[PDB]
Amino acid sequence: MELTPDQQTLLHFIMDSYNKQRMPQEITNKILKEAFSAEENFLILTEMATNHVQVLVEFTKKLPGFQTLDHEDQIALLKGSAVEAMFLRSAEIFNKKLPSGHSDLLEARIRNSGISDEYITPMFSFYKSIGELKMTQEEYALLTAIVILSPDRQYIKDREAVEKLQEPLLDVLQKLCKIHQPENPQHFACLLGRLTELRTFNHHHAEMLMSWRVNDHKFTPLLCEIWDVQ
Amino acid sequence: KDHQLLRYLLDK
Ligand SMILES: Cc1ccccc1NC(=O)[C@H](C1CCCCC1)n1c(-c2ccc(Cl)cc2)nc2cc(F)c(F)cc21
Repeated sequence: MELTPDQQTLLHFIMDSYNKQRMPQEITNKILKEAFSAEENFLILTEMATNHVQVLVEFTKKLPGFQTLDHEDQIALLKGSAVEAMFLRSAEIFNKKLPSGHSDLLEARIRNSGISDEYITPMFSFYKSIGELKMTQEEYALLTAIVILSPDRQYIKDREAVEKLQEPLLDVLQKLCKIHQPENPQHFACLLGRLTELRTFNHHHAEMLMSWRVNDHKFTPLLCEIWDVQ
Repeated sequence: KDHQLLRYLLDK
């Protein structure tokens, strides 16, 4: 089937909250403009991530029914999805079309940003896997909402209440996948399968950050709450 | 108290 009137409303509404994020070029312009030291990149990363968590909270609050969830559950979902949302947004930005030779330079600059070699590999492997899916803006917006309303999260007391909120977004995403790519009845499951690779960034995020090739690792207090560093 | 900045942003 096609999107119902209620599903088009939900999609446009998720699209509008999603678009409140910092524009991709505002990020890639800076990285492409000039090379920075690992210390300068660490501060660009922390300020980008503080802004991102801030916007992600506002995005999450707008998710239909999120406000009706238990307060402890609301916190558990935010804390359980922030790192994954950041890397999915980083993958969205990375795979955006740029002039000839720019993506190569952007990739070289990230590679030499100060991040440990141990982490460059699974990071770029994930970004390229996302790239092969040729996701639309709507697919990234719905995937981000689905990542956030994950009932299979740690410390969630009422899973069914979270399941009820995720299921309608999973349905809109499925219908969208079927339309945009009739050529791949696997599209929906590939998109859902990438979400499993995304979770792996949770376990090693703290070590990825602490191994940044800088002398001091300062984070903002909002990032200490979310990332559990410092 | 553990996630006070996060609880503050969720309420506001
Ligand atoms: C944080 C944040 C929030 C919202 C949107 C984007 C971001 N991300 C960033 O600012 C960092 C920057 C930071 C500055 C050094 C280069 C990488 N970043 C990472 C990344 C690397 C390592 C970790 Cl631990 C996390 C992310 N992957 C990227 C791929 C991109 F195409 C891009 F343009 C920026 C990217």
